[PDB]
Amino acid sequence: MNTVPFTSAPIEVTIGIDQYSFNVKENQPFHGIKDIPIGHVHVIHFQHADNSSMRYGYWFDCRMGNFYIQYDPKDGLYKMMEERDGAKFENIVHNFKERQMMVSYPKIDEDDTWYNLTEFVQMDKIRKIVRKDENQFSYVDSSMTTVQENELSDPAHSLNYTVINFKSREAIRPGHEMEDFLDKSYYLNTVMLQGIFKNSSNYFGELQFAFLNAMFFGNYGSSLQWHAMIELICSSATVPKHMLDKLDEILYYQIKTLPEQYSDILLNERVWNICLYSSFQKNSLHNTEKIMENKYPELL
Amino acid sequence: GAMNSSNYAELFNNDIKLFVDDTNVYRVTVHKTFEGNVATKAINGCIFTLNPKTGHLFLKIIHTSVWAGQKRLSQLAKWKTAEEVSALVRSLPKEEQPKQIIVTRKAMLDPLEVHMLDFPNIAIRPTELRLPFSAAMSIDKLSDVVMKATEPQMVLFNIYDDWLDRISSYTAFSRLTLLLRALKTNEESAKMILLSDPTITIKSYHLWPSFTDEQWITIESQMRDLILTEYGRKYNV
Ligand SMILES: O=C(O)CCOc1ccccc1
Repeated sequence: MNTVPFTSAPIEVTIGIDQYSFNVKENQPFHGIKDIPIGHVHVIHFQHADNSSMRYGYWFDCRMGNFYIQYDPKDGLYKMMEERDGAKFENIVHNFKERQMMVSYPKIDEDDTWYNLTEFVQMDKIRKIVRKDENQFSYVDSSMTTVQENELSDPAHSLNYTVINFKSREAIRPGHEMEDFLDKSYYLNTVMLQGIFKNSSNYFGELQFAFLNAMFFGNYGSSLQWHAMIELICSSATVPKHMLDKLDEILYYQIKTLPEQYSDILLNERVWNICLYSSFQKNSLHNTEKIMENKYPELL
Repeated sequence: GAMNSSNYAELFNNDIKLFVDDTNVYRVTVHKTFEGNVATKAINGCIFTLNPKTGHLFLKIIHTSVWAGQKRLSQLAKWKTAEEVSALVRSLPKEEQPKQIIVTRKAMLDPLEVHMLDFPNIAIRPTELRLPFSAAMSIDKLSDVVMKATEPQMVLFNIYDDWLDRISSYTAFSRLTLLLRALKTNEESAKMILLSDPTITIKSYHLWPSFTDEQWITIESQMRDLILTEYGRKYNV
């Protein structure tokens, strides 16, 4: 188990840790989160009570170092930092617990939800999408645009998702215009899987990361990417069988976790009707289709 | 963006543009089989591609052989249209290539955009004008060359004859669309209006009769009356 201590909590805030959330009052004696299952990936996110504008947070792998949060009264946000003095860090986190001003990460043992949402999500791939090499953790917020979106304005502060554009030369072989537009299997299998992602694990990892940034931060470009990566698979007549079966599982847990009152803004009706009812893989997403019809029939 | 009547004069500025109409690409007769079924047989079609400033009509004849052994022909027809228009653009010198292509049917947008990926600076747009280019096959000389074709073929015409010697491209386009709307609304009566004086002839290289300026005013009036007459008949007005 790891700990993410907080120096203090000067401003009232809603704090997320993975799929969980809790509130902290202004200047409440709060000193962080204890009992965190070491994983391969985690996210800590924030939405200020006095200004729900800018949700923001930090992706981090507990195995890559000792991380803490400190409020910056100049920039006005909770910042993640890394503590390089391990003995100092053990001195805090073996005490702050001994003071009991930390909340306990509350993992129900039946609940495998977080690795079903992040199995393929990796921190080394996150740091390629979010380029800030001097830190081992990665900042994302509600307003960050994607590299693709920038091509249609601070590149340093962008989300470097893999560009997917169905009406581009990358997607369409000269001489195969109709074929490749109506059946995107070339673009999926040769261009994306073989050429760029190298395997389906890296593809699913970006898809999962995009979903979680859309949900946790309301990041619009992330939502676009999530949907585009689903639509590319569903619009392909030829997809490995392991990939389809795995996609159904991945999407089912995303739909299950989605806040019910957030469906008007996190689900694109066009994409979902195409994937479930019209696409080559309409009959391959059995569990996702079943949760979508019984949870969000209004969208369909 | 989409075209309409606010920015309507723009069609006749100096930026080259091309209307594309695909409504006559895939054409059939609908007939009954020996088992009592109904079956289609394709007949020759055409792509109608028109630069409205110059009157230059690039009429690509679509021979029935292009459909042989193909499925989902209405869908294929849009992609075939897109393929041929892209080829037309590539065959033109750069200073003759359009800056915009306006499609009369929104279903042509994605096929044309995909075939035109090599030309990122050519805008592909729908329009909100209801243009009567489907009635191109009511123009006798166009119909004849389409139905006589035994192979794919590209035929060129100035669809304005010599009118630009005397009137503007705006005025010529208005005359064209009036004639074609009339032919679409009541083809046989519209043809009667045009052919009723056998002493006014069609030049060998023209599509329309050699009317004087005053005769065109009379013809245009008779065409407007035909269209209004049919409206009244249709809606009991
Ligand atoms: O302007 C004219 O009448 C002679 C040129 O006519 C053309 C017609 C179609 C394509 C190219 C030229």
